[PDB]
Amino acid sequence: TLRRVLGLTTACVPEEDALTARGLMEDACDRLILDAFNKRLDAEYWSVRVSPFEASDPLPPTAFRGGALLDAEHYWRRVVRVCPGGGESVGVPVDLYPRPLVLPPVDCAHHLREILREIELVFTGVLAGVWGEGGKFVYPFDDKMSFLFA
Amino acid sequence: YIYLAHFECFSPPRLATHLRAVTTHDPNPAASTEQPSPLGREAVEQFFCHVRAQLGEYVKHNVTPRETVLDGDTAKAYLRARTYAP
Amino acid sequence: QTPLPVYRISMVPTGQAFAALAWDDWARITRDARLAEAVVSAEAAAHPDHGALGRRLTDRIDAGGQMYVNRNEIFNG
Amino acid sequence: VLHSLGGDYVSFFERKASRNALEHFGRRETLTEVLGRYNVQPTVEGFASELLGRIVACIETHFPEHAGEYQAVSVRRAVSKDDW
Repeated sequence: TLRRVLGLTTACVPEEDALTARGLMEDACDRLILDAFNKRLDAEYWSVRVSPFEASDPLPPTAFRGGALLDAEHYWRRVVRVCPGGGESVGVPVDLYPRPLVLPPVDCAHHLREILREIELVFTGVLAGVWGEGGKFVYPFDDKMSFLFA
Repeated sequence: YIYLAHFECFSPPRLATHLRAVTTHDPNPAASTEQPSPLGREAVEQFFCHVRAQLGEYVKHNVTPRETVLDGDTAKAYLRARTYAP
Repeated sequence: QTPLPVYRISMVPTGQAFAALAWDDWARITRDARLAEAVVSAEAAAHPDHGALGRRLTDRIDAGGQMYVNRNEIFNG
Repeated sequence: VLHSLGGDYVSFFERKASRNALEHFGRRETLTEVLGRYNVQPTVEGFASELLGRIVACIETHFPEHAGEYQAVSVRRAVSKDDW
């Protein structure tokens, strides 16, 4: 997206470039969330490495049954937030359960929100850094493309 | 509707404008300072003509639609994922 | 193969019997109201109009045991 | 995918009545904005912490026959409506 948006050096008033940039950034977000759907069942792909220092989800009482798998955990805890039943989002320590895993559908309405958060940080930096400032690029995930997962 | 309409026609501001439109500054009928009242015309202009119109324009006014377009393999994916198996 | 329908069955005297099925004998359930192609087509021939073809076509019409007596499909958000 | 048609208050009567309410009665700020005043950017457990003490003080005065039960509990965020 940044390679395409700094390729817009075509002679234009700065105001025009801000909009034809924000449109492309929103389109890139769209193409990312569309491809996210085709990997909604790969829990290992939607996994975050929590450090032993960071705040961590509480360990389910059945992850203490991995046998010769609890030993692999030395530094990182790989957690995926799944959504059993409804409303509640619970964390699963991915590497403490035998494979292949069976899980409730992955709460992509939580991981994609954080990924998008950092994407909007980068996009707000570039939007307010090359052209005129004053624009916090926000993608309406909750309305435009929330239905795909929740 | 019934409360909204009674407000939109007979609200305190509209009523104040109307009573200021009928207040006189002279008793002679041919030299009266009273002027035509805007109550009904304003009420019809905003609420009533529009409601008579919505009486399928109702859909156009009250639709606020959100149709996301998903073309390609994602359409096939969304189908099996969110519909009873074939 | 998922996703699947989930139904609710009211029994006698009471008891909400929930039933999740992967396939079912719907041919048997609708067999009573299934009109053969010969019948439906024939009625139209001898009887014009789409306000009278339908008139004729309509005029021509244990939890496991209660499955084929009472079903209530349950909305899945 | 038609996944939203506005809501219960998109009727012209509903949208007109809501607009007249603001003009005549006043603006009722949303939950998020009000919580933002008490240094909460939704974090909600951050305020729920200090709130637990007041709630426990209330119960151990008005509802004492179960007093020593919520001395040590952890607020677990479950339901999130934009006003609840």
